[PDB]
Amino acid sequence: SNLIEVFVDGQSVMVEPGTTVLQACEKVGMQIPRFCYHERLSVAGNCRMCLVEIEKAPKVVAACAMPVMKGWNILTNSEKTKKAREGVMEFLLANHPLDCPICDQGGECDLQDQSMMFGSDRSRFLEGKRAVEDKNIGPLVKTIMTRCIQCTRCIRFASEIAGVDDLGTTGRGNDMQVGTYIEKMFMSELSGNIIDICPVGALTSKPYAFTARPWETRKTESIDVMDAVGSNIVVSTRTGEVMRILPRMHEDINEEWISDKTRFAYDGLKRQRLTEPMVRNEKGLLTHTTWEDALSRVAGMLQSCQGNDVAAIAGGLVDAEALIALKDLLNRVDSDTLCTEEVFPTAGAGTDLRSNYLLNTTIAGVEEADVVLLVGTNPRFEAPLFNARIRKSWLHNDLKVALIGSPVDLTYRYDHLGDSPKILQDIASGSHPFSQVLQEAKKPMVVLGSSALQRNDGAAILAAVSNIAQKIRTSSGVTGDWKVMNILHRIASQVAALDLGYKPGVEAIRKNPPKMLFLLGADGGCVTRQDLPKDCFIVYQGHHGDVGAPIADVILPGAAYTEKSATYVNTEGRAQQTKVAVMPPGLAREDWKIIRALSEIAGMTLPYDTLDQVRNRLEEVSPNLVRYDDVEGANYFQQASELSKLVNQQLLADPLVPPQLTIKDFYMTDSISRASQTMAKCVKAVTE
Amino acid sequence: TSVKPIFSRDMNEAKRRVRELYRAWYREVPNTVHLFQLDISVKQGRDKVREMFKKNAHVTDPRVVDLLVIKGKMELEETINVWKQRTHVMRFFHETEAPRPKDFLSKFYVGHDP
Amino acid sequence: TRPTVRPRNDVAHKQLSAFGEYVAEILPKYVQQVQVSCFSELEICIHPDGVIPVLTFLRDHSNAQFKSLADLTAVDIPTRQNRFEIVYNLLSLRFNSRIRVKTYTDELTPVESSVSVYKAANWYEREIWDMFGVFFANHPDLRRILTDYGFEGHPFRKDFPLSGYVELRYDDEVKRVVAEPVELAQEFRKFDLNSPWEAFPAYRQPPE
Amino acid sequence: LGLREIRIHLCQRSPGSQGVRDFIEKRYVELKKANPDLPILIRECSDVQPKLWARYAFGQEKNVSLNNFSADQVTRALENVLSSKA
Amino acid sequence: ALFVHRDTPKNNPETPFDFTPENYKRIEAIVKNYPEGHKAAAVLPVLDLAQRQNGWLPISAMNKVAEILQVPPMRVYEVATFYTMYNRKP
Amino acid sequence: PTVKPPTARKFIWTNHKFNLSGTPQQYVPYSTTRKKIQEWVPPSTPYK
Amino acid sequence: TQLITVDEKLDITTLTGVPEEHIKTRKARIFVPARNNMQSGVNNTKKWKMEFDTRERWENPLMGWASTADPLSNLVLTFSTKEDAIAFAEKNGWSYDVEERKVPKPKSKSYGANFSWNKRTRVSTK
Amino acid sequence: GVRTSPTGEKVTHTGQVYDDEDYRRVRFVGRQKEVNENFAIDLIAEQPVSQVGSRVISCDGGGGALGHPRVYINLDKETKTGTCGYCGLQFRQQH
Ligand code: SF4
Ligand code: SF4
Ligand code: FES
Ligand SMILES: [K+]
Ligand SMILES: [Zn+2]
Repeated sequence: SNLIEVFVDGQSVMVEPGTTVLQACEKVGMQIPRFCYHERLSVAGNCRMCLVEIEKAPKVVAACAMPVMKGWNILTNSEKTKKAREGVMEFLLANHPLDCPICDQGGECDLQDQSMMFGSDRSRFLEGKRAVEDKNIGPLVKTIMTRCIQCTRCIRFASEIAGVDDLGTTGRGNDMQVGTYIEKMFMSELSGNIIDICPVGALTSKPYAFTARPWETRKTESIDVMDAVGSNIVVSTRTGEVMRILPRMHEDINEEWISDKTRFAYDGLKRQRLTEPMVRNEKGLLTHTTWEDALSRVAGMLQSCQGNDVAAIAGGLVDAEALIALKDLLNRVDSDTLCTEEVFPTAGAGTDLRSNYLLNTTIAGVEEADVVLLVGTNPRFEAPLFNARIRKSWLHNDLKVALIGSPVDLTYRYDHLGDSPKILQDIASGSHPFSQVLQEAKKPMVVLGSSALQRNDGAAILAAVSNIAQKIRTSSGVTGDWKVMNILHRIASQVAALDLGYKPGVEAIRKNPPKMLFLLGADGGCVTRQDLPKDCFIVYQGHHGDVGAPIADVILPGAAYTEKSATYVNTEGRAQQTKVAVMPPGLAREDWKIIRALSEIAGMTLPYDTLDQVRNRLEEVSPNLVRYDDVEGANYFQQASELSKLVNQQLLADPLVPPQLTIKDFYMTDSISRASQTMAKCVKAVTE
Repeated sequence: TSVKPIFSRDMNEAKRRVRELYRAWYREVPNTVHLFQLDISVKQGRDKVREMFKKNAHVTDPRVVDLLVIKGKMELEETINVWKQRTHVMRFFHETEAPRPKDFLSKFYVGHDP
Repeated sequence: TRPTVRPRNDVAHKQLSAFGEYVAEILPKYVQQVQVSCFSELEICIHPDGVIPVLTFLRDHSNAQFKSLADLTAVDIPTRQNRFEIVYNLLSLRFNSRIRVKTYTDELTPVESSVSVYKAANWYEREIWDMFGVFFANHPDLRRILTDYGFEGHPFRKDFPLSGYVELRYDDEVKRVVAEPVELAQEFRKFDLNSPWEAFPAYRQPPE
Repeated sequence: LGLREIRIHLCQRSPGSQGVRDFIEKRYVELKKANPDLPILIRECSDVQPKLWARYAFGQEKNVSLNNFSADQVTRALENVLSSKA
Repeated sequence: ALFVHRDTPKNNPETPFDFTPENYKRIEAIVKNYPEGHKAAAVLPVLDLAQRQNGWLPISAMNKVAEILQVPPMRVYEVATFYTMYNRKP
Repeated sequence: PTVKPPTARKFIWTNHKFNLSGTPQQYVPYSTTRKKIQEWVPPSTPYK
Repeated sequence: TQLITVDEKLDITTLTGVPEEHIKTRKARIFVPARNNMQSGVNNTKKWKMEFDTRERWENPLMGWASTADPLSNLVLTFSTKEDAIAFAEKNGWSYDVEERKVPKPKSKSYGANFSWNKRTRVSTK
Repeated sequence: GVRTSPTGEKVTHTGQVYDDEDYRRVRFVGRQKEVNENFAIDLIAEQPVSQVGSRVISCDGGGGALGHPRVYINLDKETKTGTCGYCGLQFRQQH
């Protein structure tokens, strides 16, 4: 190997060439203090906190920027390293405001903590401090710029990960101000993450502001459900109430970021909530009732159904436990009409093979691709951290990105081939100039958006995209372990609903409209009472009254994603489980508990009592749904592509337009975001 | 897997000690009903003794049942020597505690506990 | 480092190191470790089969004469398979010194009672029975000493919750103090206080 | 009353699933062309023993272990499942 | 002495500013001094050229330099506030 | 306070009250916070 | 001999005094806690923790305080390795699930990469 | 600055008042709901804005060490005053 030997405090360690002093100290388990270094941002070297003594060298080096030379003895605890740390901490705390009681960073402040650990205990600054004008960069990030220590993680994040280039430093010297220089509103899809990386309380969360304090919060590790990325989060609660949502580090998903809907839609989780069971009275109005009466009135109608008399629509926020619960409940009635709101085309292979509805490459495998083709999607808003991973590969691997669709902003530059779907017939024939690019690329990656599959020619689009992927993989320089065909989902419930064998889309209910309809959280408005017969018995089961609940006959108040231990499968097939952060409010219950109690009232009691037994059933239907943080590889692209060649569906003349063109359309997609006042302020802030 | 024993080298000596502790409790129940002037019968107290012995009846480790016999002897010494009051004897009879929901449906009705 | 720093006592450190070597070589059958802290406290970490021979030595040997048992202590450390750490603090009035004798047990292995060496231990290890569940073999009257008479559970074990599992109240129906499962009107608020930064680099453990 | 779905669990790499893999590479397509409205859910996983689940009407599920079969034995077990419908 | 901007009626992004065509020929001469792919290197002369045509820099000369060089406007605001010759006031 | 008077404030009570426990003017505790979860109000029109 | 051979599984559940409701209906979570993303320090990610599933917290009718009925709601245990936590949960009869330790993968850093001649990784400002 | 609900109950300075159908009003039957009638939000609005001749002002709340920690307030915005984050006093540059 080419590993060089260096020394940290006399201890030998073998490091790769190019490894910094800080990373060599990290490999022996020592963390150097830092303010401007961030391992997912570019090296700046402008806070000077990481200055460390290399011995036999009469000058400290910035450990975040200096590469190790062979034979260096890094002295992380020597006298002049500690003197450097105390001097730099003294200059950081000279003009810093005495705001620690009224600052939201107190208790979780880097500046506080490593002033306690590495700086002195007292002041010599006998002067008046500076004070900086605050900025209005939007309704999400409160900005108090006197607390700024000018570490420029703002600017590097907005430039390199968010791809915005609208933050910067104006002025010079001690009057150097981080800002936008103008009244500009920093509303990216990843705009709240600067609250994370700001080491001080200069950038705080405006919705979290003043309400809590970090030591008293309980940290429940959980999963995002706002899209099909499956971002690992920390729901921090305090005395039975959700305070905020932080990211967890997962290197293969969301590296340590989350989106703004994920970070700030939790205030919709305490508005418009379903807390008690409701039934229709003699006036046809919803009135509160008990669980006995509501489950009896649902089960009395369920016993009178058989076959296609009962159907069910799954919403976008339903865990795998409630999905297999309602599947077994309708299979006791011998009903196979179980649908989702999001249309996936059943033509050809359908949902039989997993490979034709997954992000088969991975979220991580974007780092290994060299050409990414995006069809019919706006991945900036449909899956914002998938787009952030594409931008990271764009920036570091010189990734070539092409897009077939409307020319949206993706925060990086791509090749816009056009919006008509017939380009998919031109790349699959070789007449188009991008087809040679796909032939000469070693790791191509073709990502079809699941929002483009909502069109009436979704089978034709999926057939064309699969034809392109198999024209590449069976002929060009693909190894065989590399996956080319990919589908990006936008719905947390969708992949788990397809692994359990639902029929995607509501065309099976439009075929024969039943006299009884379950709505597990169905709020897309896909099926309204004009599609049903004269007195259909609609049962809404969910946690918000948004769309499906005003038309329901019996309302079953359910649990939300922070309120249940619950399996969700992301767009790449990785199964993940939330944990209970708080309990559901009022008389609301966990969702499969409701379906199982309904089964016991109906006399068709499902063979599970506990959550582990539901997960045993869930393993029986497909065993990948219980192997958590694991991406099971799905083979058999060739058989799905052979089945797709059977029925030639025609491509429509409509251009591929994603349903989310601007930041306006991002903030409200599901029932939690539509109930969110913070998301309403985001929409009103971007529409003005 | 070579462990130091407490009293019993195997499970048969352990069952001997369990049996002698049960004999001592069985003899003690009428005196306990009398001098603590309880409201239960002697048969009901012997039922509670049998219930508490059958509660631990699945243990296969000699050291664990040696500690169970030691703790039963300690509770017996606290009962014979009148160190417990009436309340400590009556804590085996969870009488003021309302009966918990046992099936799925009533636990669904009352709350969130599995 | 004069005014605010504790003055280091090097003479006591050297003397307790010499006596720790002395005890480690007189009794190599049971002595596992010998350490002296930076504030000059000697610890003899022994095997639990040598509770009586080591403590009888330190009590009776003419160079030790640790005639007083200051304190007897257990510590629950659940990450060790021998989770209980039995601590014997001893005082020699002749040589004006203190020693610490430390051993270990799990939930099921009995420790030999040291009432034959120090009668002071008669209640202390009795309390180690009540608070930790460590059984002491050949104790004269081993039973509970601090808990209530019907108390299930060994409270100073670290898997025992702060509030217990039961709480008392008077009940006027049965005319009796009764025990019920504990419901707090205000939950104890767990504070996560630990800083994410390393405080003491001298105590840095080697990573995996 | 009749077969409603088929579930075939298998492994990507285990040799005990190999014949099942040999079934899907060769004989699944003309199976699916023979049964266009029958959902045959192929589920690969990491360390599972091979398995054929047959859900029938009114929630009835039969369960066949496809472990260490050849592709002919998987074909015969699956056509017994298709011909039973009980 | 302020390093933020506030839109006044005499200094806003709708303040009239554009280069004369001879200033465009000078801008082309400036941009051809730097390598291809590094057109941003012409931010400092061209902006100063906008100070020579106008006498001072409103926030329409900064935005025009940002437009004709294909650089983000914040990166021109940084250069205009960093350097002491650029008059951000008349 | 005749020699050294207390410092006057606009919020200091002009009328000192004694211990009011056991009277109708005694202190009664309550939660000074508002409601946390908002409930869904169903529409007052029928669904037909 | 003075040593007996017990080939059984270590089980102390009859000796801990924990009631049955809090042995067989609890799910222990064994995990290394995630780094608080408000901060760059990693000293809270060095040990394994054991916690339990959060039970019901409700509002006190008098004061609005958080009333609980879960005794194990604050029980957080610290373990040096994963196997010590697994052995402690198996010894106590707790049904557990283990999340593996997520380490940050080694990044490739270069200060000179901020000023490349021809790559996209140039910083537009510094 | 206390107001009253239609139930006859004084709304506190937080904004807390029980609903009409809330049973927890029964704790005030025959007793009283103790509110403080000196609302700090209504009293800090009554203070005059200090016109100072500087660009950065310092506030400690008055009294020296008997106030809050000494903070520095920038007064560059002529649109809006500069408010102390502790005591709520506000400052305006006099030019
Ligand atoms: S940023 Fe940190 S040091 Fe500064 S006021 Fe806030 S808590 Fe204190
Ligand atoms: S606001 Fe925070 S992240 Fe931005 S430069 Fe200042 S200290 Fe750094
Ligand atoms: S961390 Fe290296 S200088 Fe800021
Ligand atoms: K921050
Ligand atoms: Zn003030």
